Amino acid sequence: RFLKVKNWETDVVLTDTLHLKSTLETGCTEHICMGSIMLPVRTKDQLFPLAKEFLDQYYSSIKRFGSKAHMDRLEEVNKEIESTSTYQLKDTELIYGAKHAWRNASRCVGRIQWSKLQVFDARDCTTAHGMFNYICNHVKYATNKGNLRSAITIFPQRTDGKHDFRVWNSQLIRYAGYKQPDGSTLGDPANVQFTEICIQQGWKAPRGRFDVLPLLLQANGNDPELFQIPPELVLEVPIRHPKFDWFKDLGLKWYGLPAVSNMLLEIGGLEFSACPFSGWYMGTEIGVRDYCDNSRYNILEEVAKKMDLDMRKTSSLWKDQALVEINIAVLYSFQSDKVTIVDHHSATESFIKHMENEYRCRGGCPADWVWIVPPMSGSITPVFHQEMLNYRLTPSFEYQPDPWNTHVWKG
Amino acid sequence: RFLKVKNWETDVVLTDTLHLKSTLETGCTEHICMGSIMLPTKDQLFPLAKEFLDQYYSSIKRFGSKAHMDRLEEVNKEIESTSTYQLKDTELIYGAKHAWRNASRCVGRIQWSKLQVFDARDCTTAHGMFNYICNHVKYATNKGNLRSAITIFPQRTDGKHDFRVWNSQLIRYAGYKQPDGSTLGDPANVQFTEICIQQGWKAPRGRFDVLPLLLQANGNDPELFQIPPELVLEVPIRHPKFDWFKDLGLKWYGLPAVSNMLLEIGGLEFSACPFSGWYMGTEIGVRDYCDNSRYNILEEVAKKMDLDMRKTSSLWKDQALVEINIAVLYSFQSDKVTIVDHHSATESFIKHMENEYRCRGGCPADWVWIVPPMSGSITPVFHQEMLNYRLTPSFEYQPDPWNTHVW
Ligand code: HEM
Ligand code: HEM
Ligand SMILES: C[C@H](O)[C@H](O)[C@H]1CNc2nc(N)[nH]c(=O)c2N1
Ligand SMILES: C[C@H](O)[C@H](O)[C@H]1CNc2nc(N)[nH]c(=O)c2N1
Ligand SMILES: N=C(CS)NCCC[C@H](N)C(=O)O
Ligand SMILES: N=C(CS)NCCC[C@H](N)C(=O)O
Ligand SMILES: [Zn+2]
Repeated sequence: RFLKVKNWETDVVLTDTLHLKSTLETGCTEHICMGSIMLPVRTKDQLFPLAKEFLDQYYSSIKRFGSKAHMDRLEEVNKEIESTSTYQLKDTELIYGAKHAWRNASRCVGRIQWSKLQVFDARDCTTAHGMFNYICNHVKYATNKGNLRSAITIFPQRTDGKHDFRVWNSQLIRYAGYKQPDGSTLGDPANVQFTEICIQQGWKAPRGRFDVLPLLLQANGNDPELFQIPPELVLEVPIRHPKFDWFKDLGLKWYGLPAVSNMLLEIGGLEFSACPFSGWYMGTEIGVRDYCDNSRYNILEEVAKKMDLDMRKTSSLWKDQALVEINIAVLYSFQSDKVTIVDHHSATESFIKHMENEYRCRGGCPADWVWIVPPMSGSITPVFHQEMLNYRLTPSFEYQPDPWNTHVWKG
Repeated sequence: RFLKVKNWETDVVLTDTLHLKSTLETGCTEHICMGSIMLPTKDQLFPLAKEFLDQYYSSIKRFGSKAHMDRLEEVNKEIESTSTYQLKDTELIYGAKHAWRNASRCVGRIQWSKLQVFDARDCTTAHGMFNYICNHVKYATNKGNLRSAITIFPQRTDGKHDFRVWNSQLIRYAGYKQPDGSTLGDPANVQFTEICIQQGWKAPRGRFDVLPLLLQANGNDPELFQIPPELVLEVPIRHPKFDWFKDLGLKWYGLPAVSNMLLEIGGLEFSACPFSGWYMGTEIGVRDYCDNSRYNILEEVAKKMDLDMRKTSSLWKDQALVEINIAVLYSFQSDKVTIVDHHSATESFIKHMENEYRCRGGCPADWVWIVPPMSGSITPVFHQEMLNYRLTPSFEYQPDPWNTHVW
């Protein structure tokens, strides 16, 4: 069976067969669509099939399907599974794996870059200090003095579920949130709970509005440890506006390197619970969501006040006007300091190209419209008009519970 | 599989039990989400009728009553004997309000119970249809103080006798493709405009020509009729700050009146059922004016504002968009024509979702359609999980009549 998606701006119709390789489930049924729901030990049993399936794809990717090298590999993984109960990926398979997990990530608008990933193999890592060292090299390699390069660092895979590697931070760089006694929040409200744990673990909090959090690192199932990223490795950008000179006086900055650190990377049925990855920012991530979500820094009011907008009625669109200026300011500051960033028009246009290409060359491209459409000016971007099919392919990046919820304290 | 939805801005969690009544299919499976796809006999009729009457009598608290059973009895006899049946007026009104109640794509549903239903099931000709339509237009428009309405033409019988309004909305502007390849007027209506022209209409060929009504009774060939201009309330678009704005020469109409949908009630099909409410500002100011395939006025606006159009990262498109939308809202408000902004409408919808969860055990909602086409994440609906499913009575899409009509 073959499925059509139409783009309603251009009439371009595309044909999807790739969804026929979907194994995992969407969370939807014939009777209910869950397309907008945020989140809808493994033994020998399921393991060889999952391995075989990955290796067939891998050997196909390299035009060696059914080759002796292919057959021997299946044989050896099989024997390793029955004997040791798990198996090790070769370097080539890991790189390919990490690349496909990105390629298959339906909520990522940046996928046109998928094949250029820099994969850092941290599977020889044994301790949290070793983790801190790997992560430092990742931040420095990816930051690259403002000319950002995609990277991922892969820590040892899960074994029995009791020896997990985890990065307890949700991103490698993020600001502290602090709940004040009067009920207000200082810094980023999104990181209040994580901040508290850091504080409890012994972190001395400067208690400002932009304090870079310490790394909280767990190796081998052991209690996690704190480390401070060398500030010289943390590239930040002060926010100003090309016309509003009072904008700088708001005191805003952001970090240049977005580095998701809490997802799980599954390759050939193997689980990499610590696999921090990084690319670079689309401007709206910062200017719309980080700055203007009511539950984040929420600057709309103060920006609007300074613009002397009519704030007495929503239908003045004061909120929308401030939002544009803040996003102009974010992109301008980044470009000025020569730090990599992409605006939402450029990114979404690239995405449509990537997506058409992927349909032609691959048979499709799983895409989550809810997440792909940008959080401002949605319909003036070409993705708004693009029908998408969403489905789950492996290799993949999955959510996992926050470790402070499941971890067993050595104490 | 009683389901939770969470608002991520507020942490309000709501339990959905209403979805366990869903009947029709979504288009999705366990293996594929199709949430962003635009369009994903006697034996059949009685269960359909039963399911509807059961809800009706439940709604007025005479579930299981003699009057309930008697009605079921009666309708059943009438199907057996006549192969269809007729809705009581009360059932028709309930059915229409509920079809709007169930429309998972409509953000305006807080208003659902206030619908004015005009029963046109005694209509027999296109002239009669024109008369009904003008009365609807005039009633709904109400000199700018708009009022919700639907007008319901006779139901399908054998599919060879359908009533249809061929227009997609009662009131829309014409589209003409030019000698130089461009388009004057509304490009979305280029083809309908052709059918009107190749049906007799004399196009003024301007940028904002109100299209004629093309109306079809009892399966006959449809007929043209001009809406009395004095019943078409239009708004000249000016900006409260940019005096040059009015020289753009933009106007829009006050009455949004979708006319190409199919209303199903208790298994009966009403293939002509035009309904109207009033505009959320973005519909005109974002989609109608700025979509690339519609009036596409972004460059000309940004130019008059002297914006840096050299690079997309100046957000000139975005800047222009805010201003256009301020001008739409301002114009309608100045001329006292009902209009709602996207902030105010989405806040209402959240409140309505609240009400429905509490009073009905859920509210079907299609996030893809409910989040406005500008400033999505600064409206509360962006942060709101929604469960989408199909309840009946419903409004359904249907093919365009020209593909179907046997002349
Ligand atoms: C190179 C520049 C990149 C851009 C501009 C980009 C863009 C984005 C954006 C805008 C999102 C939505 C994030 C949000 O709203 O919170 C996202 C999600 C995602 N991206 Fe990327 N991305 C990039 C690189 C990467 C890389 C290197 C990976 C992995 C190797 C990745 C995997 C993902 C995943 C798994 C998600 C889903 C996140 C979630 O479910 O919370 N992306 N991407
Ligand atoms: C009272 C003011 C109303 C507002 C503000 C409103 C708002 C909207 C909006 C913004 C949409 C999406 C439209 C688009 O983007 O093309 C919509 C769709 C819809 N509304 Fe309403 N609505 C209102 C009244 C009504 C009424 C009176 C009915 C029917 C009785 C109705 C039924 C629908 C349906 C079926 C859709 C989806 C139509 C489609 O798929 O094209 N609404 N509504
Ligand atoms: C409830 C809803 O699904 C949730 O707000 C999603 C919507 N789309 C998104 N899109 C992106 N890119 N990032 C997000 O956090 C979200 N949040
Ligand atoms: C491809 C996609 O489904 C299509 O653009 C949709 C998206 N959301 C929408 N939302 C509304 N309110 N109206 C629309 O026409 C659309 N179009
Ligand atoms: N572009 C990327 C690499 S996937 N970022 C991902 C998440 C960053 C988050 N939205 C933030 O705004 O900090
Ligand atoms: N608000 C309504 C009544 S449901 N309109 C809906 C369809 C009109 C279309 N979006 C337009 O912008 O003309
Ligand atoms: Zn779905």
